[PDB]
Amino acid sequence: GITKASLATESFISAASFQETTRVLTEAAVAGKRDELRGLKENVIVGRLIPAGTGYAYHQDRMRRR
Amino acid sequence: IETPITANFREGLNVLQYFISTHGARKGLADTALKTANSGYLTRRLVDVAQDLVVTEDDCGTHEGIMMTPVIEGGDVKEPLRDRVLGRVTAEDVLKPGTADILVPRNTLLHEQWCDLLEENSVDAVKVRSVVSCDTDFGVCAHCYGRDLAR
Amino acid sequence: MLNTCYRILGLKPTVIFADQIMYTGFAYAARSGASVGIDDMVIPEKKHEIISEAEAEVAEIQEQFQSGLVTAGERYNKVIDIWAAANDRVSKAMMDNLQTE
Amino acid sequence: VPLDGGRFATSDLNDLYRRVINRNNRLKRLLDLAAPDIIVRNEKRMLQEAVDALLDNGRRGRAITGSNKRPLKSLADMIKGKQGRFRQNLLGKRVDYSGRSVITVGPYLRLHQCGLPKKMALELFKPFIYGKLELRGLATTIKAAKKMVEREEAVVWDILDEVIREHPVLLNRAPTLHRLGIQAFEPVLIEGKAIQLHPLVCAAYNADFDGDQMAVHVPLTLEAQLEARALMMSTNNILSPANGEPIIVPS
Amino acid sequence: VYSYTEKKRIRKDFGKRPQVLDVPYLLSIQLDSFQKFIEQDPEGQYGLEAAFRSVFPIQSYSGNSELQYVSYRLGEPVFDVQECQIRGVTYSAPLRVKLRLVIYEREAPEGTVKDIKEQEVYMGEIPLMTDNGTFVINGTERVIVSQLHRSPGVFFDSDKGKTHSSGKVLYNARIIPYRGSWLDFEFDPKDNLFVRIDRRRKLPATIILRALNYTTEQILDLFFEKVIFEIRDNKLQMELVPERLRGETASFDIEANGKVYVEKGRRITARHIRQLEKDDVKLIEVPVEYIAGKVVAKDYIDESTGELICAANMELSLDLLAKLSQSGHKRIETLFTNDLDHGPYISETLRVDPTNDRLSALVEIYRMMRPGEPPTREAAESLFENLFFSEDRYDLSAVGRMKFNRSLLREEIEGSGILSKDDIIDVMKKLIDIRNGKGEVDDIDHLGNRRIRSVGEMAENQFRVGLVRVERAVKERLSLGDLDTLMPQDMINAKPISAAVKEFFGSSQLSQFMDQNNPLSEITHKRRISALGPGGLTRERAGFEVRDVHPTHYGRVCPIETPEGPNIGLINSLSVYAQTNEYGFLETPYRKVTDGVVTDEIHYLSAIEEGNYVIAQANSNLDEEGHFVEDLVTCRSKGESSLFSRDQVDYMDVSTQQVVSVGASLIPFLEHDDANRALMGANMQRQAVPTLRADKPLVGTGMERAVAVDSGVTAVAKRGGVVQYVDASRIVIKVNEDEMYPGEAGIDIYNLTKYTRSNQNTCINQMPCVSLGEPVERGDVLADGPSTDLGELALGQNMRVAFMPWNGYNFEDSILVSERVVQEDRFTTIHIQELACVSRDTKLGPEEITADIPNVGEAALSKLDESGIVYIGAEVTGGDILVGKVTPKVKDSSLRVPNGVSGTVIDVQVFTRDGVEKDKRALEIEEMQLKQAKKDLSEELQILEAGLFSRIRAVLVAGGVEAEKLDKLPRDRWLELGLTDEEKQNQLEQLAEQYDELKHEFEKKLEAKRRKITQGDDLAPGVLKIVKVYLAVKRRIQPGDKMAGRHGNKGVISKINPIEDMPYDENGTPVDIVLNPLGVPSRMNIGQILETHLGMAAKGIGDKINAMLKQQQEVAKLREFIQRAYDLGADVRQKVDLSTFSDEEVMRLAENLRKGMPIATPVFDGAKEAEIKELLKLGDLPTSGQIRLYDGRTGEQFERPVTVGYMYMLKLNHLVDDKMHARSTGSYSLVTQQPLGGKAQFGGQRFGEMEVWALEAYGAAYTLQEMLTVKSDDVNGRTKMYKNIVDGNHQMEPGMPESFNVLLKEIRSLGINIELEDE
Amino acid sequence: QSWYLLYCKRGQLQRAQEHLERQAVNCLAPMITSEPLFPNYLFVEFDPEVIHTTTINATRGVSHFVRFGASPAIVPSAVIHQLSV
RNA sequence: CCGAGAGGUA
DNA sequence: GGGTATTCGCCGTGTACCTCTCGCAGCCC
DNA sequence: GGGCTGCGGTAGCGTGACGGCGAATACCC
Ligand SMILES: [Mg+2]
Ligand SMILES: [Zn+2]
Repeated sequence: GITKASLATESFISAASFQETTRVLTEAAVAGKRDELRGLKENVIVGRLIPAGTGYAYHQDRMRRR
Repeated sequence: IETPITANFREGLNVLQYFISTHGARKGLADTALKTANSGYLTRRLVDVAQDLVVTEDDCGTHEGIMMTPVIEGGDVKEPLRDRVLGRVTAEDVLKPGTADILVPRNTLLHEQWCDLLEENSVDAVKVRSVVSCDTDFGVCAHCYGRDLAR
Repeated sequence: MLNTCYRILGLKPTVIFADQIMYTGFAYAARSGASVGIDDMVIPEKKHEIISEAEAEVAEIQEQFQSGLVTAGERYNKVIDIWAAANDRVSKAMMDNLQTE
Repeated sequence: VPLDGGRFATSDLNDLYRRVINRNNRLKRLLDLAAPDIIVRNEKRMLQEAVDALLDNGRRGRAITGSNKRPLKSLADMIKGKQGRFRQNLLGKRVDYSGRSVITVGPYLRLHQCGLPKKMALELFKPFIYGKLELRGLATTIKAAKKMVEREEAVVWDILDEVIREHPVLLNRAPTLHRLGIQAFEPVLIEGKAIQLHPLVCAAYNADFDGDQMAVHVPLTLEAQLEARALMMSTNNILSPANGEPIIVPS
Repeated sequence: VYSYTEKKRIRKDFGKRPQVLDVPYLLSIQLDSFQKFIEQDPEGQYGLEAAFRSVFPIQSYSGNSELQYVSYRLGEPVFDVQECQIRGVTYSAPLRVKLRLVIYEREAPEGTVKDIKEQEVYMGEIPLMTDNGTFVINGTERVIVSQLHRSPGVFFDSDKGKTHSSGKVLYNARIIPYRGSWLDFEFDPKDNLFVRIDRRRKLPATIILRALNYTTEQILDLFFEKVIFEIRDNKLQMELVPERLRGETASFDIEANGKVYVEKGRRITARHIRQLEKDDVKLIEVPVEYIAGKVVAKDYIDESTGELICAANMELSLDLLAKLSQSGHKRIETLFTNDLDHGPYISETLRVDPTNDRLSALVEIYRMMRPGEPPTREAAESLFENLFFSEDRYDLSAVGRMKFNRSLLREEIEGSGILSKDDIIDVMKKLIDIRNGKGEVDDIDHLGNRRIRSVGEMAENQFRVGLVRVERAVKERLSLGDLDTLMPQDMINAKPISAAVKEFFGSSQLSQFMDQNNPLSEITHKRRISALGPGGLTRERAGFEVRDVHPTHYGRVCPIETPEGPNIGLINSLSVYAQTNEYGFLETPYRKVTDGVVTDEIHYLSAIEEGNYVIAQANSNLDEEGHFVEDLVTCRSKGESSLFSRDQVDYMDVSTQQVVSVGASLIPFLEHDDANRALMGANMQRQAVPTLRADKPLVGTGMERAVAVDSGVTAVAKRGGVVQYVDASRIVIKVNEDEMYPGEAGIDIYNLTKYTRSNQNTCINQMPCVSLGEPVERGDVLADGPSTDLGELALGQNMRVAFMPWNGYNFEDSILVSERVVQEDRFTTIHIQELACVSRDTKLGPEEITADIPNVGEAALSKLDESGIVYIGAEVTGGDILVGKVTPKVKDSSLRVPNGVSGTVIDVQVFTRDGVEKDKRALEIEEMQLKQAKKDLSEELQILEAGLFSRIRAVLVAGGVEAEKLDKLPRDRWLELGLTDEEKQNQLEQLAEQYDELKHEFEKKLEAKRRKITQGDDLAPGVLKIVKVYLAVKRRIQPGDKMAGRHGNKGVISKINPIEDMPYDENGTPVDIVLNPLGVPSRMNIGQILETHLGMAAKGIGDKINAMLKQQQEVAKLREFIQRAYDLGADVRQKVDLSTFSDEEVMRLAENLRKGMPIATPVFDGAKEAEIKELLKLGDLPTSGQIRLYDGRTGEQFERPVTVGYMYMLKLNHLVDDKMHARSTGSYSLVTQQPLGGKAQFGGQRFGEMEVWALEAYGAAYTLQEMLTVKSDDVNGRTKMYKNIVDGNHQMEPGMPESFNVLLKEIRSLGINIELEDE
Repeated sequence: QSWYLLYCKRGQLQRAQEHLERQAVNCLAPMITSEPLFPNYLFVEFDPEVIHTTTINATRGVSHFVRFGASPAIVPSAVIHQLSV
């Protein structure tokens, strides 16, 4: 279901901007999880270009130049 | 209530009829003013489950897609096929209903001209590409979505 | 109309034609003088006889209820059915009396 | 920070940290003095509950409180909830170069432009006017230009009509539900104090005129002016994205 | 006959039904409640005497001293209400309580005390109520709103569906005390009975029976009836009363008297019960399989061996019968456990019970209640005997005992406040009966089950909290008391009572700030019934049914005036005629109907009485005798509106206004509006601003008079008589002799309240509406308040409105307004702003209020005086300087006018702490206020002395009269003329005592007012002097304001047209305001059209009278036309007696009618349509209500004639230059570097979450990037961006938001290591 | 009569000990030399049948018992003996 | 310029 | 020993704005 | 005057939301 599916994501900021932050941050902390940003709300949190709209060319460029 | 409100608004409502009317209208105001919270929380859960999915290819390279038929509950045919297969790219090439003809090819967007040539031939159901059958890792390819819808 | 203009002639004639639609609609609605009065809501002449026929029908059903011929749920169902039928007849009376007066 | 007066309105975290440090100093002194077992068990237990109350208050039995019976807000309550950092300061932010007023009709407009008052226009476009005033040569420093627009002389209105001209703004009705509730217009200056909004566009915003209010936002940079003209302009949103039906239907 | 301001402008009153009961005083809830709280009422109920007779006499724990009570009193307030609002003190009274300490010797329960002492001690100050129903708490004027809460007494609630997920109903039963512990009984799906106390853990309920010293056999005696098995000749026969076989299957052979009655297999019918009762069948022989499932009732022991056979509540088997049969117990009592009716719920609960005796029952209850601490005999017994059974901590009140005896069908209604054994047992029995089928549940929305708290009850409960704290303090001091060296203020303390009662009147959920912008809004915030508050439900949780209207609201709560939004139906407003019951319920009037003739006697009912009777409808046609003219009439029996016979009814509704409230019965043509638009219309009608020129609704309901009088905004005359003097400041009324006291010669001096601040920054102002030398009667009005016109109620103004689309400028709900509306200042309202400037005491030195300011010039000090404060009357704009205040570092911290406002300084008040010396303007205003007070007390003395000397002239007409010798020596010695030894010399002595009392009182009040001005005022600790400046902006009307009618037709005024472009009719007059017809078919508020046509007819009569009086005619033709205008049509109540208006009161009436003849269209008995047409035929207007209109632009006719009329349109206080705001770069917050929020803080717009999702929905990646990084948060980004803009380079250097680094430090300040990885 | 611990209110150990001396409850708190050697802790001796723990908890100056769980802590008599310094 | 309480607009 | 099945206890419950008051007393150290 | 601190008392205050879901545990093998 949609709230169990958005809280079970491979990106803990996406699952922490949404409902309960305690459960998700302890799960991510004891798992040692890492957030390869790669979505819209991680980049709205961290303050950069959205990887969808005009910023999709910027993220193509950055993903190409690694 | 077994006794109706026989008076309209041009004639005057008396007291009891207006009080029954206020039952019926207070229920509607309470429903809207409490319904809006669930509507907003539904939009929040939906944009946080979506949140990631970006059109990131041009063809996933598949042949699978759902079978769009017109929907029929048991009364007259409710939503026609031209409402469901308007601007969605077909999965395999639709056979013309006569015999084994290539009526439309297998990767054509069905805009209004194609849908009119579908309605003239009375096409049964179209196997069309759906987003849930898209083979793209981390996103949806450009054909399995469909038409832009405002472009 | 605006949808067929957008499908045939594209975006720019549809934008300028949406504006010209809005301008000519406002201008001739101003020239129309389309008010609303108390006389515009035409009461059906057949409305009072429909209500009296429904009152005679509920009188028959309650006279059966005093003599116990029918059940209570069937009485409630018969009263809601005749008031739904009388409501539809009053709506058809006023709708003829407005749509072709 | 102190409020208006002579006393300091202290935060809740200072109460939590000050309690943990008071208890920790007491526990160090008791382990200096070699108190018996039950004293240092209560002392370490009060420190445990103090730390557990600092981190996530109220997850243990009934939450501590300073004034008056309301519990005080801890670190996890600075993160979680509707008013944490995610939902209140990182996903939604308060925004400069922005304005807000009551809307009204103005049916003379073309549907790519909206009316915008002169007072709001001179307040939202203060840096562009400052650039034009030191670029034409009517103000040497920036203090001279700020005095000029604080006085509102006769020459800054031509400057304002020369910063408006091809610069879109984002109008926004306050319950934005879908993407047609943020649309970009070109301003036309209004003698008045009310945003004049083209009527057809109202059916997109769900905006009647019974007391509604809208916010204006200014695209500062150049890529944002081009995004307002090329993606978010009101001429570009004539079909609803939910279907194929036109959203600029005459109401 | 009429009073003299009734003959000024008598409103044409439609309305056919004769009213029998006039409208009660609309503020009687607040006033009767608080008059109950403070009143010297012997026999103790209710009031402060109940509090003192509960808490006193205090005796300590055998300390041989017992402080007792005598009497209490409230002294004068030291500050009258006006100077109390000005200065900021509470409007309170000191509570002088006499206390009598008597102190005993050793061994004196009966012995005489060794010493007494007694004094009038001082505890607290209680805030008195102003005469209009308001408090003045700290300068501001607040209102306590009456709560609506669940009554004390038992409630049988069901919760039928949601629990158990199996469709099995439960049945709980809550005994709600007024004060104390809550006791609930509840079933569980295993059909076992459970008790819980105060929503704690769940105990099986019969343990509370085992706590009341009941053994198991007594409990089984209570909840079960016995079936008797007699050991007999064979197989242990049965006594069988045939009632017990009702509806069960015959398991065995039913035979007796040598005759087979009922065989095995068929169910036992009631005919078989009749056969067994006719055949007299009691004793029948049973098989052994019948007793093999039954349960024993009492205990039995084997007699010879001396041990137990079976315990009570034990099921029986065959070997158990072999045990008990051989012992010698011949009678066997079994429990009849009927599966249909008489269920075995108590017995199975006894099987669940882990306890056996009373002591273990109390130990288990004590382990439930206060867990952990070791249960003891004394501790558990004291706990359970003070849970419900002591007068201290558990008290069902009189309301609770009435509901408790009424829900159990007891006979009595008065009893003791505590419970007993029998009460708990009766609640359990009624709950079991409801489970069995007989009796039913109660609903919670039923207003017979829903009490009202009011001001006196809530303040009395808080005062009782303060008194039990002060009695615990008195018990503290007395056992430590040494005698005789203390007198009763070392024991008692005025601090906790004052602290508690100011806690309630200051910071509570119901003592709230008064909506004061309107006489309607004052009088409908005082009549408010809130479901919220302490002990009630909350806004964000519940619910659906408590937000909904229940059929007991008819005549108690308004159905349609409830605020839309988050709290709908929690903030109900009280009806027009609804009083409050003695117990606090809502009782409404009805007319007692003994037989066919409906009697004019009234009789009040509540909802637990309205159900039993049959109550008629307000408008049912009855002619000349009270007989219902039909043989059948619509009534309502038990909340069900149904049609009943002519002669069955017991009550009738009193009047047809009585369903709705005083907000929504001012709406004419209410019965034609929809319910939704009547709700929006009443809720906006509360919000109207008072215009500068008040203007008399042409289409009113006649309830304007009662609202404008009963809300105390007009200066209603106390004693009638003749006007002696009228000024805009004061009105001096000479009193007629019949209403005038023998001593205290006396003339009434009404001080009017001129231009001052309301609570919503509007202007409350009173203007005299009586001339000089004009008769007024008692109860008549003298000064018109805000939004009043000759004693009526004028919220908005009446304007000529056309219904048509006009070139799109009134598109959705907008409103297009001529220039004649804005030229006449006929909405130009007056707002007043208070602005404070405070000289606080800071380090390095205080802050001066000097004139000299660093870094100003002549343009600052040109408006500021010798002392620095602005002059009175100086027109200021934004960015000006009002009070010069400097801070030595020296930095400018002067008071400056806020951005965007203008105005005129109407008043400057200066408050100074006693000890800080005075700048010279403080002495100027001090001497001005001093001379003003000396002048006004001299005016009181001189004008009252003029009235006293006029009475001396009136008495000296006879009795040795000396006419010429009267005025030879002056007016002081008229007592020493010739007069005999009679009561006229007594009356001269009376007036001499009056004047000498006036001399002494004038001197002492003059000197005391000198002291009360000259002293320093109580300020905050840290502030030295506070200068308050009162601006008064005058806001006109402009594109963007909000106007609305009374029907729910909202509008934002869009274009302010010139006069020429307006749609003019062929007579030449432009129309004033154009509305839009498209709102009317959808929003089904058709009442605004009938208001439009009837207002058109009203101004048609006004134009006709204006022609007959301008083109001036002798008064015969005017009185003939006025008589035709007041007769007009059907059978009405008004007619007029017009030929008794002395040939001048016709003319003054016709002077006050030339702006339009005012028409009362009452609420549900209003004007019919044929009377609107007939009144439009009396005026020379077209009958359809519609005139052909030309266009001002093109000069050519609008096709299809349009509607023009007069609608009463209001200006709501949502003005556009309080909403307009913009921010480029202002101040920034501190914890997260984002802009501030609001308008008073110069802050920017919250670009919230759904706007971010809307920008993600487009491709706006760069717009969003500057929307959350540069414009909002990143400090390096925004300073580089401001410099990049002003260089001419639109380019952002983004960086990282600061609030995300705040997030990193708050997450990292846990045990969490969050980082930022590789480049 | 078994020994319990009481945490008193801060800076009210004198008043708490005064009220518990007016009751029949033994108090014990070491004075260091004059401030107490321990903080607001205090040792009481009573019996829960003679004077109940709720009456002890509702005494002027007593904040709470050292509980650790449901029931208040019994401190052993070797500890109370070894506070005889 | 942070929190709480009350009220209101859409 | 583990399989149902009940109970407990944590999650969540719309957006934007406007106005107002009120925000430590006790205090024995 | 002051540090600090969670109530003020020789107890009991609490009491009008509702659902979903997952772990903890009870009852019955
Ligand atoms: Mg609206
Ligand atoms: Zn695909």
